[PDB]
This record gives sequence, structure tokens and C-alpha cells, in this order.
Amino acid sequence: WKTIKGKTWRTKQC
Amino acid sequence: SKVSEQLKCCSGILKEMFAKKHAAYAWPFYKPVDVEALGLHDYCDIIKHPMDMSTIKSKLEAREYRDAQEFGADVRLMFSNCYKYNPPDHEVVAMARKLQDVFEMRFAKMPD
Ligand SMILES: [N]
Repeated sequence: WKTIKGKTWRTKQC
Repeated sequence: SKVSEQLKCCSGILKEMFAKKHAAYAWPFYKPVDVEALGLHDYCDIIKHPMDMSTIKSKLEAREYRDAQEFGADVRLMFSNCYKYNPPDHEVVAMARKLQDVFEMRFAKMPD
């Protein structure tokens, strides 16, 4: 998972 | 007319900043900072003058910038807001250095 400036999403890799 | 040709180069510099070549680290600066996101509730309290790439493009199209130095002042205001609000170790700060490096290298080769 990744979170940048309130934008949280799950990468295609994970 | 030297100023007119400089402002034309500013549009190309901002066009490259919008290009897919830099989209992996330039996307946090496309639109204005979404203060409705989680964790950004205190952005307007720290940042008094927000600035983004879409606003810079809108003022270029409206020809609000007198010379190229006023354009660069807003571009650098965009990065300074990121340096001031976000902690240094954050990833968005590293993305700001990469996009600013692209800008400063293109902005330095302005026709004079
Ligand atoms: N994933």
C-alpha cells in the first residue's frame, strides 16, 4: 500500500 | 518582444512538467491541493498562498504574467509550499525536488 497527501491506494505489485 | 518569447518558453516548460515523462512525480502538483483529504486539514493554516500547475497554466492563458520571472515565482511558490508544509522525510518532498530540478534546468536556459 501507498499513501501520499491523503491519497491511499494499493499498488499493482501488492 | 523578448518578454513575449520568454513567456512562450514558459508554456513549453510547463507543458513538459505536465508530460507523461514526469507524471510519476509531478501528479501531486497538477491540481490545487485537496484540503478535504485525510491529514490535510491544517494545510490552509500553514500555507497562506496555495499554488499548483493548473493555476499557473490558467494565468499563462489569461496572460496575467508580465515577464518570465513572475512565472518562475509562482512555480517556486508551488514547491516552497510543499517544502514548508510537508516533513522533509516525506515522499512528496522528494517528488518536489525531482520536478523542481526539471524546472530549474529548463528555466535556466531561457532565451536572453
Ligand atoms: N497487489
